[PDB]
Amino acid sequence: RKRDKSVNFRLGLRNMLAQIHPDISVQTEALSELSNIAVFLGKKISHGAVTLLPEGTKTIKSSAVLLAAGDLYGKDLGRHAVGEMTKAVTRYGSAKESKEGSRSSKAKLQISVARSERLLREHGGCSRVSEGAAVALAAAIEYFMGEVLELAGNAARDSKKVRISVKHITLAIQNDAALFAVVGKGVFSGAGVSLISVPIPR
Amino acid sequence: RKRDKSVNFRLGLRNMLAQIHPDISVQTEALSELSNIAVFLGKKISHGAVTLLPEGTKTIKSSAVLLAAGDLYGKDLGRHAVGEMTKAVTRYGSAKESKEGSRSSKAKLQISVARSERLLREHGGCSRVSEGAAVALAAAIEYFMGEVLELAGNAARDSKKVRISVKHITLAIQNDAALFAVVGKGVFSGAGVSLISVPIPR
Amino acid sequence: DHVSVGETQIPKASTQHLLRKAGSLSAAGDTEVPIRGFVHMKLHKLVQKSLLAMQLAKRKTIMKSDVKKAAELMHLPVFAIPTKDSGAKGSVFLSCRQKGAGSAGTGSETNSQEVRSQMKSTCLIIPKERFRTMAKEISKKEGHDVHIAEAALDMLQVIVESCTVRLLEKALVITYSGKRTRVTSKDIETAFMLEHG
Amino acid sequence: DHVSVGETQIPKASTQHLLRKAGSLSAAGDTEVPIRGFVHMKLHKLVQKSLLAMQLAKRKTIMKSDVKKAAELMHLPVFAIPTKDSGAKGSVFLSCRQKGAGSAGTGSETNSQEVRSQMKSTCLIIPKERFRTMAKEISKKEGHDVHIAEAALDMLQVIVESCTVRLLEKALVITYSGKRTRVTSKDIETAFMLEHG
DNA sequence: ATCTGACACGTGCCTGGAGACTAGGGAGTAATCCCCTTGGCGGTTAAAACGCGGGGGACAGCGCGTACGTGCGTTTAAGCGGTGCTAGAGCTGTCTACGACCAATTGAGCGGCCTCGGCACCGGA
DNA sequence: TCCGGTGCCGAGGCCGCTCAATTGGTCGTAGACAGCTCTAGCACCGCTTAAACGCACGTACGCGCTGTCCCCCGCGTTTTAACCGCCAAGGGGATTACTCCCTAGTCTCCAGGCACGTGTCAGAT
Repeated sequence: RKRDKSVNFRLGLRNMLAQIHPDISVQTEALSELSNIAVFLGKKISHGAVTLLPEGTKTIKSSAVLLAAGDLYGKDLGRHAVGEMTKAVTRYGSAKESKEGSRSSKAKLQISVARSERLLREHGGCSRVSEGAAVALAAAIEYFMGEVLELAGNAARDSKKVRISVKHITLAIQNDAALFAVVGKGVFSGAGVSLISVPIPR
Repeated sequence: RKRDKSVNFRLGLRNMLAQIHPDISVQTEALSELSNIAVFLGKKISHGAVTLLPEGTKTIKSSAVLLAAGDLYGKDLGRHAVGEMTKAVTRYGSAKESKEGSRSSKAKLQISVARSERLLREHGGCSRVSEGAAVALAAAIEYFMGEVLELAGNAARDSKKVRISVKHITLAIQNDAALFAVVGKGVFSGAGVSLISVPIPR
Repeated sequence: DHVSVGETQIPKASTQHLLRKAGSLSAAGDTEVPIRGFVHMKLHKLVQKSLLAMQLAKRKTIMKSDVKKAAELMHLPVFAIPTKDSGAKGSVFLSCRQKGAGSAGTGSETNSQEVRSQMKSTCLIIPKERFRTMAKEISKKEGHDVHIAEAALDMLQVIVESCTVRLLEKALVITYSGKRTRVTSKDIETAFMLEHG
Repeated sequence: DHVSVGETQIPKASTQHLLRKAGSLSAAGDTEVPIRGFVHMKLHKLVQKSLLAMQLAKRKTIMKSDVKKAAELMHLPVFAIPTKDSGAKGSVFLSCRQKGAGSAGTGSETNSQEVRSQMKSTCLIIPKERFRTMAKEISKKEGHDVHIAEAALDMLQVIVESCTVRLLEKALVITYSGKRTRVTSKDIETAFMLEHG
């Protein structure tokens, strides 16, 4: 009856999904899966960049989020991600100079352009937030989701499944150390194992 | 040259210290030790009560802090502490009805009566804070400090040392499981061990 | 030691089911009491946090958001289904452990079927209402006896089961470091000792 | 494995000093390279966090507050002395390990003197300027080569030493669970595996 | 029995803290509707509860294999002072760039309902 | 053992509501840059010495082997409630509606805390 309250994910997640994998679809439960993973990543990185880094009440900066992602993401993955972050910075510069701007969100591939202001500002570490930081978050979460989702879709094709299943996400995360170390700390459906390797007597 | 900036601890810590142990004195380094332990405890419990418990933007309540301490503190220690919390509530009720009030801090044994508003309000989980909650924090931190400090002074007497040493605090914390589980997670001078027991082949 | 043991504990078969789910090849006959104890312990901590939360909320029943904020207070990143979550039945059967098709009992790991079949199960493994009985009973013994929402209850299911699986995984790591196959209870207490201590 | 090994590493005697400080009764001859590696690793993480912090600060030198916020970003509750912190010399002597007074070498633990004497030392155990050389060298290899404050440097000392002691303590727990006395390197990597993995 | 130095104590200064008063909204309470929990009946069935064979798992005594613990001598540099340079750490100033806040606009997202085909089960080759 | 026929409920598709996201606008404000002061970090020297590293001896420690016994796991059968589905009921969850209590904002008063300097005993030898 009543309209929704939480952070908008559905379309944006299935948005850009086809370009990641056109043949492959999603499970609604897996969609909520990825949704809360995304908002968790937003919470953690927002908390880092905001609550931790700027001394005093200083504005939260795009560069702040940049560094936050760089540390939070893996060495190589963080390095690649931050370059992509600056790429998104340039893209949104082109957006803002454009009159069209964010009305069609100007290639801001995920709805993250909309969820970013939320995850930062109402994280309430401070009140003082640059929009560039929001674009940085959008890019960071969007790259992370793109990589994990692509791995998941590849797993689904490996399982020959039209729509993704949560086990595919599980396998993807446990497969990549980089993503796991970021988000595998969390809990989710099923056992949630790490699948320790080399079952050999030490 | 410039006057201090951080949270006031020195007098309040040595305040009420004599009634805990009159013969025994403090080390300045141990004094800063206990200071930051106190402000950490304030941070953690404030974060719990504020950031976690009240749904929505609801005021932070004295009862909120009460429950926060109850969980954060041990089973028995928390139960005793919360009763002491209500005792402090009654004491500050007597304070507020008194015109004298907090001008002499009316038996608010530690300076915690002054640091409490800081550790809550500028923790910035919200803006909406009842003063009763502040008194609750004052009591919680004050009981915790009283217990740990008394154990430390007893250790110093066991070491026959006029002024406390940091190793005494270490031994006190590792000695009491209740206090350790609260604060032993943190780091401090020296090795900071837990001293695992029963060195016997399992 | 230090194993809280209540007066209602989910069957031992469920415990070894959890064990093999985590990949435990074999467990000592004493491995099961402690794991019951510490699953009870995690449950107890979580329910205390959540219930004090709702008590702050001037509330009379636990809902999903309650245990949600409680768990992330426990510092666990948490979320579960509000519409249709995985239940119990739903699972790979116990008697279909035999394999006529691709016979089990070969080595590398020897069983090779039970563990795979059970791990490939989305469903929650603990019977729902036995767990509900634990929830109500603990809300008796400390909780001030309030109502429970099955949605919050089941997300609690997933939180506690996955957490204890992580525990058992650490325990298996311990055992292999101990260079032996079967897991012992002592292994589990050591795991928990490392976990918090 | 996965042991980062730089081109400047604090002497091995300091490593076994840390070991016995944590209460290591005895260590395999290979135990020391990995502990050097992972102390380097913790150092590297901390310095990266702090240095990127000060780089945000449009700053050119690390001060205490810098590594303070960096460490509590690492999620460690941290604080140290701004006026007069414990240094190095300051310590119980190495040659006074003998005890003419209360002779060592008796059992329960056998040494009974070195470990107690070293644990009862407030002072930092790693030589300050070797550590300073590591700090500067790493600020070379990644850090953009900026100045260091000895106060922040020494609070970094205490953070890293205590953290690695906690590591070694977990490792000793592991060893005893493995039912054997001397600690191995493999034990240390297992400890770190449990720590993050 | 002595010495170093940490600190207890004396002098001087002002910001941290408290109280009165107010604005005002944030909060608590109360009423109502029905949604959703809680309990109960009935049924199946499947898992809990349990034992036997066995075969492998765990380890006591023991030595195999060795290299680490202990102990001593030398060389390196660690500590620590001493001097000097200046980079730079912090504080204050101006100039303004930028992101809140208000209000209006647009169509994307999503609830709810209907369509159906991907997907599970099973018989034939 | 694999491939194709059988069948369903779940996923995709569609409609419509409205409010999320956007836009421009202003304000004022946070902050970024410039400039000054002088601390301390850094470099270098140089000395002391403690430590580190290298070298020796021996035996203590890892652990696997037989060899013992010794225990859960496979298989089974026996037992009852777990699940599930439906019905009843009402507790209470959310929502709207009404009232007033609470602290922040401001100012003012005040004192106990801050630094800085001098002599003495706490603690290590």
